[PDB]
Amino acid sequence: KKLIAEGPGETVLVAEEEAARVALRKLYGFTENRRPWNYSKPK
Amino acid sequence: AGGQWRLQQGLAANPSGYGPLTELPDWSYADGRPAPPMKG
Amino acid sequence: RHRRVMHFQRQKLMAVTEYIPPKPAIHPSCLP
Amino acid sequence: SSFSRAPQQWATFARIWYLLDGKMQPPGKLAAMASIRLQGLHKPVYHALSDCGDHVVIMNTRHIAFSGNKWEQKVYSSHTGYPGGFRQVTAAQLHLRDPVAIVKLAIYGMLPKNLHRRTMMERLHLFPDEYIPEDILKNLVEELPQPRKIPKRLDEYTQEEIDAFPRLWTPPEDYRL
Amino acid sequence: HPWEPGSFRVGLIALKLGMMPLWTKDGQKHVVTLLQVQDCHVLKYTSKENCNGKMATLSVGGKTVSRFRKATSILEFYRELGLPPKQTVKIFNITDNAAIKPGTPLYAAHFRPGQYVDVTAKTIGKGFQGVMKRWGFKDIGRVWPGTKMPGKM
Amino acid sequence: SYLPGYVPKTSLSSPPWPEVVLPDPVEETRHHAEVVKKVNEMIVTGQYGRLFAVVHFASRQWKVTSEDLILIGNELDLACGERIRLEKVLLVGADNFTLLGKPLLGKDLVRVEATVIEKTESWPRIIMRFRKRKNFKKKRIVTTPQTVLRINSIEIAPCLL
Amino acid sequence: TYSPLPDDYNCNVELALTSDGRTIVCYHPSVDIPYEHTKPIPRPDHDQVLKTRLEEKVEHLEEGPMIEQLSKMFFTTKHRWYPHGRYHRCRKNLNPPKDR
Amino acid sequence: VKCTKARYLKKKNMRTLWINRITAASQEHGLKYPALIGNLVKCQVELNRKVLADLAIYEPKTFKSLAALASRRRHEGFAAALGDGKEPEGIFSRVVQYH
Amino acid sequence: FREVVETQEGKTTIIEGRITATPKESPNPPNPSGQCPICRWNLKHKYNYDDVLLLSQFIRPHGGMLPRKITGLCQEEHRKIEECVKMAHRAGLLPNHRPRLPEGVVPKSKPQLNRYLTRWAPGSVKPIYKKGPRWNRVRMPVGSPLLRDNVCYSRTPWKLYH
RNA sequence: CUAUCUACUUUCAAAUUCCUCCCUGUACGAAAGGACAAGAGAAAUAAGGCC
Ligand code: FES
Ligand SMILES: [Mg+2]
Ligand SMILES: [Mg+2]
Ligand SMILES: [Mg+2]
Repeated sequence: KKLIAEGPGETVLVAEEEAARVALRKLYGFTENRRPWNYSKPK
Repeated sequence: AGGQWRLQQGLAANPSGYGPLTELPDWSYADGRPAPPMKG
Repeated sequence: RHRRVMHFQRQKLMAVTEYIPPKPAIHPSCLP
Repeated sequence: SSFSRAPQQWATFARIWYLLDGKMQPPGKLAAMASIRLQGLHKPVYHALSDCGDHVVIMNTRHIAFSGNKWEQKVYSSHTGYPGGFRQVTAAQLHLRDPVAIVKLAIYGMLPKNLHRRTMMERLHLFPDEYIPEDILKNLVEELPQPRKIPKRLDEYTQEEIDAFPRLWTPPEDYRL
Repeated sequence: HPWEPGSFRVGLIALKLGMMPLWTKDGQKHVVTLLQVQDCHVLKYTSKENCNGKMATLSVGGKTVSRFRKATSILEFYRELGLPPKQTVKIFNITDNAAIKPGTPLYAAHFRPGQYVDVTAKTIGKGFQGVMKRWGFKDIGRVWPGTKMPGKM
Repeated sequence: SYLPGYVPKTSLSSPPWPEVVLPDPVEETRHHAEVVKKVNEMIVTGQYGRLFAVVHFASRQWKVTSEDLILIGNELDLACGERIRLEKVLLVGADNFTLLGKPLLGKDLVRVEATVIEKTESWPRIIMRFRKRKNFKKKRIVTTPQTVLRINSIEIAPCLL
Repeated sequence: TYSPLPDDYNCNVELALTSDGRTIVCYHPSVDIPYEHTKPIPRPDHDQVLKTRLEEKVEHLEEGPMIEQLSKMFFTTKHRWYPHGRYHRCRKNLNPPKDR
Repeated sequence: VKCTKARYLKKKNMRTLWINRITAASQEHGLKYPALIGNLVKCQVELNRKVLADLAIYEPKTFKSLAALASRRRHEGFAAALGDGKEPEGIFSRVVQYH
Repeated sequence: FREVVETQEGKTTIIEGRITATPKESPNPPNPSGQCPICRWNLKHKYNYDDVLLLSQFIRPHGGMLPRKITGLCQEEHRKIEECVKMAHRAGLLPNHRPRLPEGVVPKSKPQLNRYLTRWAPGSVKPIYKKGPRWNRVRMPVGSPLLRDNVCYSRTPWKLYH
């Protein structure tokens, strides 16, 4: 009973599949708002 | 908006008048060297 | 013969200079 | 939000269904709210060229209330196009003939005067008396608050409230009343 | 059902045979039109709700016509009813107590002498005619809609 | 049984808007320190992902984030590849917190760095005034110098406390 | 206590000035939808000697009735459903610029 | 000629769009546009309309905070208006001075 | 309160009045200096047409207005309350202050056009067939001018003509 | 008008009117005077059709 992901869709099946993709992105630490890649010269 | 309130605080009616927002340098070199003074 | 139209600047002047009657804080009839 | 591009676009531009109750509400205040929702002016993504209008469902259009004497005074005029085809009817006469006409005309005037207006009207669903088709009822997402607060009638006041108000004057005991 | 005040029974489709003189006992002459009922049957019944009208409707058919010159859809409708196709089909607004079973034949004795009847038909086509024959005729910057001009009469 | 200024409840007796009671200054000052400390710990522990900031540059405000491109409408007297710091940050924001300057955030708090990747000129802009003459052959064309900046990074330091 | 806005939607906002008073700090974590405020996923939906037949539900409809069906289904006017001439068709850019 | 004049209209219409979007975003939080814009200025927040419209769309949590900040400053102004000045100014009302 | 009665018994009719206790005024008015009940309670400019609790006290059981001498209201407030009671009746706020229906009358349902702030009786008013030009536009009165001095909690004064 | 453009080419069918008789020498009318609709017949016009 704890939300882990939520996804939109034109159909319930599409929305459910999108929610699974959102959950996978969070689990793998590959979210849209994750820390950007660091290109700073090593220091 | 806010022109009269700004004057009450002693600021310029336009926020683009005098003050740090306008007069301070827009940028500087990444190493910390100051930029040349802006034309305005 | 008929009330001539005024310049709108004059009409604005008249309106700004219209008599404003004094309004008491408490109505006189509402007091003993 | 880490959505997929296509689902994200679908959610942002999705059409919402709004419910509005018209009982004892002035048509213009209902029209003003419906106008904004039918154009999408209530969305931060609003753009005229984006077809971001929403659905508006108004019930109890037969029970709208006009302030003042607008029932008698307000006249709706139309012309059939033939010689002598000019027709003028009062708001009361129009209301009896078509219970949704007043709210519909009020909304129609407020919408922008362009080719998108008739498309916006397609998303307007006016119902006279509390009955909404099951399909439309299943679409409904939110009910917007009534613009006018309906004043209570004297009989509708609870005894506690009646007692809470003071008796301002002492009536003469010898008066018939 | 018995007749009740406010009832509306069905009518019929008849063919116009021609006209004849008729005399009354008061010595007046009257010209009458002979209307002959040919293969008139009730075709369809629609209830008030489904008809989109205050009154229920009874569909009646007229003269029998060849099946070889009728649309397939119309031919299928008559096949179910068990009747040859008709030339004209008209709708009569009836009350719920006047409903007649589809397929019932209608006769001229459905009307009785002394009764009054409205008769509807297409008028003789005169083609494109001028204002004089059409309307009997020998400035806002535009012609008004409905102005009487030459046209099909 | 009533105060001198008592008024029986009616539609116009009191204002229609609901009365609002603001937090006690002393109590609120303590709460503000807790919030500032909580947000400071998030910065200290790196509990944030992508950051966005509002920068004032060339008389303009830009809502930027890392890897973004902004087209500046004038030359900047810098070579391509030069890395600069955008020193006027009105706002820096994260998923769970936002820092607002009054009007500008301190240099210690937030650092925004950008690189010049292209120096070019705009496409020809037609200027045509309909004076009382044959206008076509008198059309003026102007091209404005532009600079493309890439936003390299936005860094926040734990200096709220 | 006192909240400037309700906190039951979008996020919970906590506003705090810094000790120096030059910075405003806003803490706004997301508000997760409560499990109770949700609905269960709707579950979707004999002498049959002969095989089931995939009968084509593709019915021809005339332009007028077809446009009326499309307009009702999408709550639009009929005009958008009519075609336009070659001049406008060819004018349209079939390789439009795309931003991300 | 239209192309030359349109540059004036482009700026005007863009500002009208930002105000429409800011108005819509503010209404979602119960705030009218004049209340948000004016009170943000009274907090020494100089975010322009273009950025505020961008924030409403892409940063709703940050925008709600800005709406909450404007609402708080608006309430502080109401309390000060009722007060005779004997009481202290609101926490968010305090203006940073520059010299 | 005096209720006249009549009893026909023994081929005779007796008409007599009955004195009954009335509602006593609430003790300790906030402003005992006020001449009339409205000012005595700091209610001047603070009541509208929908404040039935305040207006009901000055009307008869059948919806009629009470005389000024009996109520003690000043002429200005008497006219204000008189207009407010008229608008309150036209809005249906007072559905129990109507004349009693006798046995002869039949219950009937007729078009119930909801209305409020109705300055004029619906029957007297005539439709505005010609609005007129912008400079000379025929407007529709809403509310009453007597309530123009009411307390206003908005930056816009009441619109009396629409 | 050798008619390019605008407009228009079935608002399909609720009808008006004058006379005679009747009501009626009735209601009213001090009385004289004298109804009104309700109808009846006869005309005409207009609209729609028809041989
Ligand atoms: S005398 Fe004070 S309100 Fe009447
Ligand atoms: Mg012919
Ligand atoms: Mg401007
Ligand atoms: Mg003829």
